[PDB]
Amino acid sequence: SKITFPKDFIWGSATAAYQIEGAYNEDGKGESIWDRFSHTPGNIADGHTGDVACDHYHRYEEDIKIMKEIGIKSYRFSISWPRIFPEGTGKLNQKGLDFYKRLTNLLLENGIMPAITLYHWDLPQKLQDKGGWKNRDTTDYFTEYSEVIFKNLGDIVPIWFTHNEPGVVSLLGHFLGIHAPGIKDLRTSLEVSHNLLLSHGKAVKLFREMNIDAQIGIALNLSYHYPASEKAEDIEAAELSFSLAGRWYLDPVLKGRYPENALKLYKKKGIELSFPEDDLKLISQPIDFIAFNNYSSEFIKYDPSSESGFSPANSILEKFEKTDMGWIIYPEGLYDLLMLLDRDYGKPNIVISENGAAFKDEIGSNGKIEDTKRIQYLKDYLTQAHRAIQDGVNLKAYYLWSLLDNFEWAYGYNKRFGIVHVNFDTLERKIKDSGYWYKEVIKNNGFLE
Amino acid sequence: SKITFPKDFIWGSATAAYQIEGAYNEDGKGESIWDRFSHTPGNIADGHTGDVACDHYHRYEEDIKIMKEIGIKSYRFSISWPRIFPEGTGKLNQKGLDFYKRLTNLLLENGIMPAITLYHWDLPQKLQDKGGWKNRDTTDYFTEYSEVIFKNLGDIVPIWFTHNEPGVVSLLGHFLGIHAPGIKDLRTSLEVSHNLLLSHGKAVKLFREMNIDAQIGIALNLSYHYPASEKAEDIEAAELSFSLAGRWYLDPVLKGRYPENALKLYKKKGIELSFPEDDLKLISQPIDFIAFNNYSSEFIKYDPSSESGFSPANSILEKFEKTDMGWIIYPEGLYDLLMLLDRDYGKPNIVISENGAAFKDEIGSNGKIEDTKRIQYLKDYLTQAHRAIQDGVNLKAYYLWSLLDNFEWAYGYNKRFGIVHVNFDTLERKIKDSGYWYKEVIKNNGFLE
Amino acid sequence: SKITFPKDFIWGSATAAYQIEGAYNEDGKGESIWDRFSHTPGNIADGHTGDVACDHYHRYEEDIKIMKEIGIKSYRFSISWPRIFPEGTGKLNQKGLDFYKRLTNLLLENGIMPAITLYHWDLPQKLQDKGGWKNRDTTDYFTEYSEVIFKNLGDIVPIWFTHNEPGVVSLLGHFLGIHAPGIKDLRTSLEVSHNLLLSHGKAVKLFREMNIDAQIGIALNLSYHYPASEKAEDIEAAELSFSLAGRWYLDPVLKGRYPENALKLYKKKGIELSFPEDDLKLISQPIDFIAFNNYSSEFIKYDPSSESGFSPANSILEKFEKTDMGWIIYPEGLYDLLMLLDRDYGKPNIVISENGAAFKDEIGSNGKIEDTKRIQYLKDYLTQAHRAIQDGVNLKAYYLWSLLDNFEWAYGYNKRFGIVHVNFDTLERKIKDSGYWYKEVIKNNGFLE
Repeated sequence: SKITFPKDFIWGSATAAYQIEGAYNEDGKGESIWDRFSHTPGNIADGHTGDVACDHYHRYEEDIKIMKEIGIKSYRFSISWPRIFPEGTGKLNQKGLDFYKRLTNLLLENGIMPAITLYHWDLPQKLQDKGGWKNRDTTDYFTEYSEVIFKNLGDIVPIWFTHNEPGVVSLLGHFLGIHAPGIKDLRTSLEVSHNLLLSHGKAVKLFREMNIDAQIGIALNLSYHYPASEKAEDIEAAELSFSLAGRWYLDPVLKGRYPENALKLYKKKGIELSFPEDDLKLISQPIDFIAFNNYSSEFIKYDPSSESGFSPANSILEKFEKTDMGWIIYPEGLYDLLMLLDRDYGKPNIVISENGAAFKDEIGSNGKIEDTKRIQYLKDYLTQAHRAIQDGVNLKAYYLWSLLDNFEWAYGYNKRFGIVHVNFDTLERKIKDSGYWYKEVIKNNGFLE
Repeated sequence: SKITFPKDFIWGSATAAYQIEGAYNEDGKGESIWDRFSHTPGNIADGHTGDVACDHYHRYEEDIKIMKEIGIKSYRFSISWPRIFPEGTGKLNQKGLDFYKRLTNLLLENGIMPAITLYHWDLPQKLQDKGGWKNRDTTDYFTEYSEVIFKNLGDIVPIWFTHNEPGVVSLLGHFLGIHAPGIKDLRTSLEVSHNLLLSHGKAVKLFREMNIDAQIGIALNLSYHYPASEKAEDIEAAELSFSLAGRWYLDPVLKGRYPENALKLYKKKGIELSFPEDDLKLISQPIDFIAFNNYSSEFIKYDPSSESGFSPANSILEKFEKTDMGWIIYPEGLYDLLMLLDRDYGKPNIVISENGAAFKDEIGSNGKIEDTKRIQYLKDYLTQAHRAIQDGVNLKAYYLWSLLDNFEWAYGYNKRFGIVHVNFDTLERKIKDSGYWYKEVIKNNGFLE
Repeated sequence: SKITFPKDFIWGSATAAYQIEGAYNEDGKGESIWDRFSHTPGNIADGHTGDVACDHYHRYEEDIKIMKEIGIKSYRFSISWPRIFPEGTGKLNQKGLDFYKRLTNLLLENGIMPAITLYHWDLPQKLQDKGGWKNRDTTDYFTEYSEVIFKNLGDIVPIWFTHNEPGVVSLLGHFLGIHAPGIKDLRTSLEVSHNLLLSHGKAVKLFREMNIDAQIGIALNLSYHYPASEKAEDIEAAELSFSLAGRWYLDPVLKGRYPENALKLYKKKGIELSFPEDDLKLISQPIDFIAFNNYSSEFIKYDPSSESGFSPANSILEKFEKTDMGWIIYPEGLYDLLMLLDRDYGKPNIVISENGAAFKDEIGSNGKIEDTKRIQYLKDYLTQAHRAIQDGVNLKAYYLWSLLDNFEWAYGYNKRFGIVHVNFDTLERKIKDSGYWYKEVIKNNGFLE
């Protein structure tokens, strides 16, 4: 059975700014919460940092030439706020604008259609010294930086993302404090979640005021949450998860409300707080698509142990092949999700801002990366992507995470999601066999599963 | 159920220069490694040689008249390098050119399509004195002789083969040393395999630089390698075999890379070689088809005893009828191979440079060979050839090995692949019944399945 | 469908002086470069010469009686410079003048229209001792001889040709050295090409200073150069071939410029030569018509191996019937050329100085030469001649090469383009069937093709 995707279907690959760019203190770039977090012992694996990374800042001409060689139809990347405003607000750094202006114009002049993320986690460290995303002011400053990007790059860039995975930023960065800025307080973690969504709402409102001829959305971290058993306690436990996890950012943006079952679990721990009703009509602001990042699926059971009244199902999960991250492989999890976004939220336009997988890569005696397990992973998940489009989903785009091997945050460089291998000593690219596979999949517009 | 091949399908028969020509020291031909290897006790069966053979050099008119009487659409032959350059390089022997010029023009005039091989194992003995294929300089000499052939002939010959079975040359000739030039060292055997493939690359690059309106490829020794059992050690033992054997030459030509699983086996015996990266892009040089030479199939099991890590599954192979070479008959092993070349390597144009079988032939009291087994072998393998075309395979040509009975190398004249019987005392031709069969098969363009 | 040429259409046949006249040292005739070149071993086939040839010098009465028997309306012939000036310049040989004066008057009196060529290769050997056409002084001496011919024969001869095929003279005579005077140097070969065209100019300029009541032109060797494939490299290769060949003479004479794409090729080998600007205005001197000599057509492919950048497409040429010369038969390849001259040079008056073919002629048991193939060749090329006139071409004349069998330069007498057979032992004329055919074609003014 040979699969073929819609003829208008856009194939793309994705990266982030901090994860590839490097040049962490060059051309008047201000310090980011990640520059700061990375420089401190106990935060990044093996004391790795971004500082250099793939050095995409300097070697972008080489990277485009590879992007075109594979012939992606869209490159999704992130703009460094701290290159644009080193102090978050005030003095414009024209050097930083000119980089991204140039980069975009090299994409448009090659085959490639730009896709800009506006915040991929690199908040200027200055605004973090005045509270960061806890300080509501930051939500205005985000809009100021958004404004400058739209004036320059507004209508020549077709697809826009406001945020990347605000679910992680709040959870990992502001409660568990294993991501930047390293804060560990539950109340703060919820105040940020809001402040992030609000900032999305302000950017979309400003996007419309300026009337940019392009499409804007938001890139959310999203998995499916299956119950351990088909039983009343386990079906409910799973609904409550998803609601703490993804729905906490899906329902405000698409339904203008926060999930009730989750809000009830906050208040049962002695926390409420009055969201101004007007904010969530600013969040809900109509958007041209929902984007999301998927990799794996969660299997939740009921658990009166754990302060959330639920836990992972350990050994249902210990029946799947696992990626190098320890995340299960389950391709049909992507279908069900796409159907869950379709059914709930009113058959929206869907984009995949990120899908991919991290396996232990080697350069063999033949000087090549034969990553059959990444290719296997890919085609498996892309068969369930297609299967959803056939059963009626409006999935317009797929972006493969990631184009280059990059800085995987608290895991350092120890994990590779790249098609295109990168040696972090020499900065030499070696397109992976998953790369060459993807090239053909774009060209044929599909593959025989 | 009656089978018919595509209307553009080219039926042919094959021979080699040293195996049929004779005249081993006439009209200024230089000595070859095979001349040299034949003249030494212990190397050939019964102290046979290729001094005279079928004496095609003098009796080529007779053979053409026979070729046309059967009505082959293409005659695949080889050019003796030592007739063109007795010293390998330098002084052109015009007598040798004129022979092959004359031959080709008698083919074109008799409505038979020429198909030349440029190297069919007869390396000038002088270049073997300066190392042979181990000395990289040979690869440049091979391009000089290739240049002279293309400048003459060239346009007027549609099908070109750079090499014949460089898998055998390097394995049998340079490691097991049972073929010429009778060398026995593993390291050399791999340095020759590379130097051969390089020389193919350099001939295709020069073939394009001269812009010859004709199609070039390489004739590789290929079988299918089936596992003994559907078990993880046996499947993997059979995938190592194909790499060391056929895939060692397929992958560098069509994928620009050496097989890993093989390269790992060679480093596990303390042998690594840094193939210059620019050689592999020269070897990978696009070609118009892939040609191969099949007879049988292999059935490999896992074997820690054999320092290879595998061995033949004799238990299984002793269930088939076997040719006069102890090689199994298995017709469906040709199909699965054609599908394997189709599946991998991207549905290329496929040619069969050689297929056939060696059975014991007698001339009966009726003065006729009646080799029903050869005919039964032929039609059994051709039914699978046809099956593959119907299931989508781009198999453009079939070349029957061999037109004449000839010098089967280390076996001497003791093995007959003919379709035309040759008495090596008198040099009389008697067309076999396999011959007469083939005549009809070409006329009808098929036979009953 | 019966084809009929314009009522004013002048049917003719052509010969050259050295090829038919003989009497190579009679009545004070100076030695020519062809006398000289012919007397040296290795130059002419079988050691032939033009010492005797057809012996037209004595037997012209017989030849005119034949010309009128067939009833040609014009006879194109050449004047031997050495018969007029044995030493190129100085002392007039009145005997030579009186021959041609007598000849022309016997043609006018037998109702045949003269057509004189002034140089058909027989440069006095004395001028070849002072450098020949490489010495620019020759271009002045040519004008002296041109002056004496015009004084005597000016008015009474309607059609004048300054030169025959300067293309061949320079290329074959002065670069390849297989024609007289046998020189082999590229630089010299171009210096002569210019000097030849200059002399043509000087002769027209003098022809107009005296206002001779007759039409002058130049006879150029011209084929059509088709590209091997409708591809950018092969179209461009063909344009460069025609440029080196014919266009090198067409453009100077009709456009007052040398072809650029050719001149570039010469400078890329490190050869530029400063043509004085005034010479090219003198060359361009308006002319009444352009005459050319066609037999075959070329099929050129792209070839970086040939330092020219192209080569013959043998793969294509080996699909045509070939003359006894080896040249292809391709009738339409006249049509296309007549259109090319018509398009690219401002619909000029066009003559055909020469067309015809060489096939192996026998005198049968009936004492007749039934050369059906030459008659086929003729009527095939004349149908396309007609076709072009219908589609608007100003083709005024057709001259059949050749009236007699004659001395075909380096080929000797081994090639017969006659419509009158000549036994070169006895000098007996036997009008060929092609001769009898032409006679009816002149009468009917056409034929049912």
